[PDB]
Amino acid sequence: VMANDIIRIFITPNDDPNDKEGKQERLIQVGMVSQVSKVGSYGNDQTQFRITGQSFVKPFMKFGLGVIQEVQAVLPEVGWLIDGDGDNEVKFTGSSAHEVMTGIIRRFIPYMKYNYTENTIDNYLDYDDLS
Amino acid sequence: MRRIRRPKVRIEIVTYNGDEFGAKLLGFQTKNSMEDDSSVFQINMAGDTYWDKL
Amino acid sequence: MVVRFQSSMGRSLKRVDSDDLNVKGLVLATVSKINYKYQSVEVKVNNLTLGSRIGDDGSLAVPYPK
Amino acid sequence: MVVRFQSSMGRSLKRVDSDDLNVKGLVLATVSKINYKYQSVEVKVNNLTLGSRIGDDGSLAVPYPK
Amino acid sequence: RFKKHVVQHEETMQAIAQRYYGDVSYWIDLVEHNNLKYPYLVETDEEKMKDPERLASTGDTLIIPIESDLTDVSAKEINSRDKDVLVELALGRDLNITADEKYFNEHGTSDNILAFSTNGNGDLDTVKGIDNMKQQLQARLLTPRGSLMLHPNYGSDLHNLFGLNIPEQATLIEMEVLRTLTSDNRVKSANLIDWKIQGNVYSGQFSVEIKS
Amino acid sequence: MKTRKLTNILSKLIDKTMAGTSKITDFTPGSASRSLLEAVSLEIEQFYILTKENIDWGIQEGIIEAFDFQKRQSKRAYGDVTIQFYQPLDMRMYIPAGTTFTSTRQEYPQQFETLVDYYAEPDSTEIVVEVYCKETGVAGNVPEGTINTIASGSSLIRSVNNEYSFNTGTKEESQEDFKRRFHSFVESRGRATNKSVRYGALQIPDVEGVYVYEETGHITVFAHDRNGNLSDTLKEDIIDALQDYRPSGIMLDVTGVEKEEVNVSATVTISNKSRIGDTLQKHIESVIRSYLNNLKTSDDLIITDLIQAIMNIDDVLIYDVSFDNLDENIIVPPQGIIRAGEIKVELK
Amino acid sequence: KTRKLTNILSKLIDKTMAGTSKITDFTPGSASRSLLEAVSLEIEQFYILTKENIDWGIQEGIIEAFDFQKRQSKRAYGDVTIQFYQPLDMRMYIPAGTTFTSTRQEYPQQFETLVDYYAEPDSTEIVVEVYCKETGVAGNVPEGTINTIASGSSLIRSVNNEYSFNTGTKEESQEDFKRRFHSFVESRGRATNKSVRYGALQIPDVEGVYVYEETGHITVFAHDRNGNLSDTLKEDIIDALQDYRPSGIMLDVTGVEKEEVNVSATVTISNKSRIGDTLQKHIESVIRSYLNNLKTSDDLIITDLIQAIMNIDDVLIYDVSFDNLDENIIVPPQGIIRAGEIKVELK
Amino acid sequence: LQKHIESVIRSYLNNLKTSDDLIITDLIQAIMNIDDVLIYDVSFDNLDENIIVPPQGIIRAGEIKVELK
Amino acid sequence: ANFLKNLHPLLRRDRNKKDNQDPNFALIDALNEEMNQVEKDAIESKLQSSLKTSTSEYLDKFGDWFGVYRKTDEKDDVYRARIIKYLLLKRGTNNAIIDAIKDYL
Amino acid sequence: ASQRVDEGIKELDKNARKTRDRNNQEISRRENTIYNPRQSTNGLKGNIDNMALIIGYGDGGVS
Amino acid sequence: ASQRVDEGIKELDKNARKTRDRNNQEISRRENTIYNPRQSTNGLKGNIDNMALIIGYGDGGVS
Amino acid sequence: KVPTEDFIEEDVGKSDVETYSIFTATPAGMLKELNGDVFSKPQFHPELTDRYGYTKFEVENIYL
Amino acid sequence: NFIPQPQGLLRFLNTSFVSKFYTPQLQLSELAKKVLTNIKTDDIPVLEREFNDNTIIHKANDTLLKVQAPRMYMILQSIVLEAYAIVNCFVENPSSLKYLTEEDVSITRENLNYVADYLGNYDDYNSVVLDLRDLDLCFSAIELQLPLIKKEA
Amino acid sequence: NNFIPQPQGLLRFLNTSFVSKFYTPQLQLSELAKKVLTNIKTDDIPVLEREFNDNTIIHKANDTLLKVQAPRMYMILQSIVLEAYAIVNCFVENPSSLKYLTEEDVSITRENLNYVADYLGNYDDYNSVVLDLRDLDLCFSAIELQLPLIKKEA
Amino acid sequence: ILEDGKGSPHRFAGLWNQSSDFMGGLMGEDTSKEL
Repeated sequence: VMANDIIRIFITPNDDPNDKEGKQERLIQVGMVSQVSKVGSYGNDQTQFRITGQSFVKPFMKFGLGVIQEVQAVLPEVGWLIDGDGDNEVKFTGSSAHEVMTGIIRRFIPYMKYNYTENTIDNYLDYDDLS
Repeated sequence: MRRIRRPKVRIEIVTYNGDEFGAKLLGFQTKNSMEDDSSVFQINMAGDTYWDKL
Repeated sequence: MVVRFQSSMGRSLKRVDSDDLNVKGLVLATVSKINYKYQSVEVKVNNLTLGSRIGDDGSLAVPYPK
Repeated sequence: MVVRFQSSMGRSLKRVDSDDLNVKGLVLATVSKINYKYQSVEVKVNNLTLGSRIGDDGSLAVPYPK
Repeated sequence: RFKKHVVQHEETMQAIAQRYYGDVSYWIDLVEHNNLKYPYLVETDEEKMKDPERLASTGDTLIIPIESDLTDVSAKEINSRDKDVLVELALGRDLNITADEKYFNEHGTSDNILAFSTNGNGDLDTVKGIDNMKQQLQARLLTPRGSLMLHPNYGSDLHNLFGLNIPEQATLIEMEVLRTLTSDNRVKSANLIDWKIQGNVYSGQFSVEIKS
Repeated sequence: MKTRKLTNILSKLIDKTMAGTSKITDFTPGSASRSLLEAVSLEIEQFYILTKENIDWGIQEGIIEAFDFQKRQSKRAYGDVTIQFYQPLDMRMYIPAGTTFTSTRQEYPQQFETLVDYYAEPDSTEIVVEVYCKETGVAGNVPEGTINTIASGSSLIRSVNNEYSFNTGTKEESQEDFKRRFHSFVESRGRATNKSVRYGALQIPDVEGVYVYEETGHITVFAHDRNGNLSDTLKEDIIDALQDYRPSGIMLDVTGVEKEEVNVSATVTISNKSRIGDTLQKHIESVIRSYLNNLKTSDDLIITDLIQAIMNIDDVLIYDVSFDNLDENIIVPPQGIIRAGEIKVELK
Repeated sequence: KTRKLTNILSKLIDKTMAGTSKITDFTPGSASRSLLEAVSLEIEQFYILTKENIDWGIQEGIIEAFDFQKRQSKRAYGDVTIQFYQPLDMRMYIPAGTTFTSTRQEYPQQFETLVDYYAEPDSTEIVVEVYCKETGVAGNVPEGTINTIASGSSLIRSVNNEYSFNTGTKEESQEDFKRRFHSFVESRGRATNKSVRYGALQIPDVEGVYVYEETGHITVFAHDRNGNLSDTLKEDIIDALQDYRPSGIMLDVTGVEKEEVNVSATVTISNKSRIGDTLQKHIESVIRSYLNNLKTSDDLIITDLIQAIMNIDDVLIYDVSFDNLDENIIVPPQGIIRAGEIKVELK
Repeated sequence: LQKHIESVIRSYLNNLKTSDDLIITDLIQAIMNIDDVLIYDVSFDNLDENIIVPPQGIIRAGEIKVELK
Repeated sequence: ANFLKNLHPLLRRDRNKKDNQDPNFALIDALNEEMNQVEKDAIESKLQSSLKTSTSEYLDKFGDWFGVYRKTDEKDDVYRARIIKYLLLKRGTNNAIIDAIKDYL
Repeated sequence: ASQRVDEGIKELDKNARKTRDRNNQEISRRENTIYNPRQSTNGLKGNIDNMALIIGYGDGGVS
Repeated sequence: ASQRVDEGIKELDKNARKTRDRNNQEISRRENTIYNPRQSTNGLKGNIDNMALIIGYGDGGVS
Repeated sequence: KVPTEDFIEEDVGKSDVETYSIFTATPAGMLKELNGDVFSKPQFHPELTDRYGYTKFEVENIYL
Repeated sequence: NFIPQPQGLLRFLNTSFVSKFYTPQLQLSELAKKVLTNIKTDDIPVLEREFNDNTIIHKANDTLLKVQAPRMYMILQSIVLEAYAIVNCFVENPSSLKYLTEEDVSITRENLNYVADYLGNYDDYNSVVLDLRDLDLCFSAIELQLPLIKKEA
Repeated sequence: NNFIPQPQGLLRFLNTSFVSKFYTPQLQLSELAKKVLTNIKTDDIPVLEREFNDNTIIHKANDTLLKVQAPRMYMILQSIVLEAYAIVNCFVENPSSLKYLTEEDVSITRENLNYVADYLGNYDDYNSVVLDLRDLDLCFSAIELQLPLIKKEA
Repeated sequence: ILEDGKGSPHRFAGLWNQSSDFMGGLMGEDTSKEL
């Protein structure tokens, strides 16, 4: 189990043939693993493996928007009319949270690439219907 | 074959004789760690003698 | 343990909260643009610009010593 | 208990860490020497001197308001 | 270590690799240990006559190193050329001191018995292989426990165990001999096979499971 | 061995199957047996092709292992970068060592760094410092106006720009050049001859394009480096190296080479009217000037190779090239090298 | 390059699925899958064969064309004959692996027969080939040593090998193989100072040869034979160097002369109490040994002599001077310095 | 190499004491500690005779000039 | 080893003694013959890797790498001999020049 | 398909892989704003990933 | 070999040990870019340390 | 050395608690980029920053 | 929204002996026709670097098939256009995948076999055939899988 | 040379009848020594500006009168140091210098090492030098056994 | 590995020394400079 893998869990509430309303295979939780470790107390003659993770909070939490101190990014006799250019400054504008949040998420989500055989976080996370 | 072990603890003290102090030993702990900026140990002693005055 | 997975920073364990958002101390910046009518400037951080709100010169700006 | 023996300060228990090293607020000092060529001074604390590094006047010094 | 193997009639190297190592893919590296050309196994005897050294046929002895030593380049290089010398090197070499095999049996637990000999021409005799192991075991059994001047606790208390030839003394002697034989890590274990006490002479035999 | 294609192998398999006491079988398309035979034939063809490729690679590896003749590594790209300040410096400034020069275009993200210290004296509105490409490859041959970024730069800097493209970075040694040098070495095994002295002079990495002019009891070698110069230490090293290869009992001498300057004044016709611009003109000028350099000694100023080299940039975009005065080839003497020259582009 | 079993098997399965619609099951044990696996295994074996052939080619194949022999640790072998008391009356069997022990106790070597042999119905003798168990030069045995057979019989009388075992072989590393080739290629150089020196050194009784080069003539002289050169050696070496000399350039050969040096030096010692016969004798011996060991055409620089004599002991020696040595003595190319008469005075 | 030789000469001359006196042969031995294969000949243009130091004074390096030829 | 040795044990490895026609035997024989021919070709590839036995295109590659190209209507033996001899020019010597002139003649 | 794609990617130059990464990032930006050749769609990407190397669909493969 | 290397190092002066440490640091920062000599290679660098020390590869040695 | 014969219990595994992409060792706080010489010169890996972008790790050294 | 193409591929794409098993028909697909018109008319973005030394780089142009067998060279261009066309839609702009059909890929594989067999005669130029055989089985998978993809999508 | 400098004294030293019954010396130079010696002769090598470690074997040879008393024996000492110096360099740095040394070249060093040891043992002056070289005599033999095996491993 | 405290050879992975200087243009900075 390499780290950062995605695990989905489904729980069957009650019997299948009984035709109860619980027969829905509702997903209980999905998240990204971030730790695996051996566990065992050989005095008790028992061992176990424990895996833990978070529900898609790992990418945003780890992705830290750092600061670059000593980059000029000049051009010969050419400049950018809008200020805050050449440097890494990025400005988000909008008249509502759903407009601003869409720009914030859309700025960094597609480039956060991973080794999924099939896609990235955008396909899994809808982040729509915001108001 | 299974290993056989016979622990025998000795204690020395420098400012009561150290040997008498080590006789009444019952147990001790020694917490040493590089993660924190302090190393601390604890020693458990029997109630045969009044160590508070010594 | 499982519950320890929260916001944290530093080699020693510290609970990151709204206190970390507050800026401790003073910082330097360079003057990029000056509103001559109100004589209130907007200063540029190395990768950010303070002020420069929708208000041109009057409603929001950085005062200057007199 | 045994594990409580760490760096601490104050009547109430507080974990002393790198935060305590940071100086909160402003302090006063007296001018002891001035580098006239660069016009940057070195100020003396009651039992310490800030600045006064190996660099004479230019590389390291305390600026002054203009 | 390495397990001895004999080439079977109408057998391929792939089956040989699969039987021991499980996965046939390891055969690519196993051939380098034997130091064989592309005709690894050939039934025709006259075909091997062209270059017997770099070829193998039915009835020949192969080398099967363990998985840990299979990937080692040094093991490959050593097993490519040594071939039969591996067993002698695996069990070591030492000077032979069994000058009088008939005489040393007559004086048990007696000093000034063993001595050097000469074999070949102008060189001291040497022993190797299983003979060296047997000689070392016999010397250890004869050597008393606390007599050597360095690395003590080497030998046995056989001299002190003489008694009333009663069954308990016999079992004590058996256990002492077993402990002496099992002291060397090369030998796996030992166990008595037969006991025989008649009159005033103790007789018996033991079996030892030597590795490889 | 001889290459066998799929069709021949399939035909042989079909013939063997028919002749192997089997009349019930048929080899019509869509049958499992036909598909299996085709797959086997393709596998055998793949094996033969890979065997031939392995034979070629083994021949190359054996030739490399044989003797002590091996190809040399690539050369890091380097050039000149111009710095423009807003105003002339009032006081002397020191550039920290290891200053990083980069660009912003996605096509050329390769980095550059300086190797020696530099100082910006006061009352100087510009300064030029050499740079070297960290990556070993042809990626350092960036076009004009590519390097436009500087690290640890003060506010005094107004712009960063390279006046000319590098055109100096190279990949690993070409197969043809290695083969030619090996031929020179093989022909140079017999000592005391022109080819032996040629190989002895050319074996030094620094020297390039030497010439030998044998005379009656006198040998002259016009050796020069990539820059066309000949330092005393390198000259002495060449003499010492040739001493082993020098024929016994005859004089040897070396006096460098004399440079010559000619103005081509080339003119080029371009099919695409829109693509015409100053950048293309500067690129053509730099390409022609680089072609003038890195030229060996004692070769006429051939124009056919010049036009084929400049046309190699783009066959379709570049239509035709013509010249005014240098149509005829210029014969160079043994001690003449055509390195210098001013290029003026006159687009039609 | 070579490809493994998995790649070939996957390609075969993919092509079969692409072409064949009648086959869909590929479980283990299937006849079609077994056939494809066997084909892939044979293909991989052929790939390994080509890999080994290429390895041999790069290692020694290109050099095999040139005149040199390779060794592959072939175990020693030779012909051996066996004799019987009377002619046989049956086809006796000689199974492979028969051990022909060495009769001599000093020789622990042993030999084995790889192939079986069938005795003729009535032949009184037969000769068979036997291979040694041990490789290398150690397997060589002198003549008349193999006279014992482990599988003895009443009819068998004795064994003997008329011809000695010469096929003993030992294998060296690739560097040893390449060094001889490099020496052979380097030796083919001619018309150069180093090549002429090597050619002169090839002939025996040629050591310390010095070559002096000029545009007009080339002179070669040596003191190879006990410090002297003979006329017959000059005649022999003139002819040999004809192949080595440059074409159209004169070649000359001459002897070696010497110029004895007379020196009467003086040394001042800080501690005059240490002087004695032994000290001055040692100083004279050191001086004469230093002067004797001079290279050909080496000028006798007085500075070098001062450095050598004063390096014996810095504390002991305080001043030095030469009464009969004005300046450094220049010598021709053919001259060599020698100690004629040496005297040392202590002050 | 000229700078190295000058530094060596300075170190040698400064190491002398009042009891010691400058000697041409001693200087030659000191400078010729370098391997004789490299330095083949050494001579002095000015120094031709030994210098006797007065008992109170001490001889030591002043301004040294060294050149090939 | 061979294809027959590594084949499945259950599959036949001999002609059937019940009917002349044997498609299984035909396929196995064809595959075995093809693999044996490929094995023979691979064994012969060792000769081409060495200059002492390289022929046709491989000898041409050897000569090109050595700089001695093939003369028109030149057979393999003389071409290989000239390639090998080309490394022993020993140029400069008078007898070497005489030998070169004789070869040219 | 996966094996030969990996072999081709390993054989590619570092600049080619960098350009492939750039193209993958660009395609990711433009997102918005058991295996069997027959009767299966799971192996669709394997066939496509095999392509873009035999045909120079950019200076490197995609996906 | 390690025993005599340790014995020899004990006699070295302060400057020799300092130069040895500096050389070890120099080699360390540019790396990536049952004793029996017969039938084994475990004791390779041990013999080199004594030979380097006694002959002298630098003032103090390397490794 | 210690074999498994002396192991009573074990709890060991990987963890992504510490994860940084950019590393630097800045000088003392007195020096500043605006009113002085160069302040920092960090280092990074092009592949590492893709998973964790611009994750900095700053340490102040009093010696420099 | 199109990835810039290499200069070499752009130049390549923009413009007796007979086999007994497979023969060509010189038929172009509807999808291939549309892509050809787009490149012919619209000035698609192009790259400036040529690091990737594979595919047509120094293999399709280096070989003498261009001058010796121009008719065979036409077949190779058709396969490249068909190969490029199918790769185009799946990677980006899948709306153009509607025009593709089973018969478009079926003819392409037959053309590939015909040119591949002819190249087998030449011993020097087997490198081109090395890639074609791998590409040959790629089209077959699309042939046996394309109808399911359209209905699924 | 590529990585770090070397002492001045060693660089100066390196650049430049009696017979033993058991040993027969020869003057066969190793292939590695042939190329490495040229680099030492040339100036293209870093070198320090100071010297330490006076207890090394090189200073012992310089102090004694072996140069003038027995220059032939002094020459052999330089040859032993040359091969010894080169084989130290390759392992620490520049692995490309491998496959240029053979067991025969290393083996002959012991023959020369023992040959000169006997002559040095005739006098008590060279006791320190004899004590050092005998330590290296067993050192080279270990390299000889492992050199064929190490070469294949690398 | 136990020999001479060698440890795990995989500790000094390929990314141990291979790296490059840190500058902008990797994300967002370069989008506006595509002239």
